[PDB]
Amino acid sequence: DDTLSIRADGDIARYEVLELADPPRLAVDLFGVGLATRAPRVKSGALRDVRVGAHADKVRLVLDVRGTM
Repeated sequence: DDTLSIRADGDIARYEVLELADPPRLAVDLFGVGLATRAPRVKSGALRDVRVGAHADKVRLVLDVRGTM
């Protein structure tokens, strides 16, 4: 209730975090990562929900929110 913690364990990482609105979202981009089946352990950290993808970079994690953070 005080705060939800999202933990990503790996060798890296360079990251960037930013916000989006309509709907309110928090987005993290991780570099030096290729998307993998372990991405599902990500379900632990939603966020109304969490979606993850990649575009020949660079993985993007998107957290829809239930309240301003």
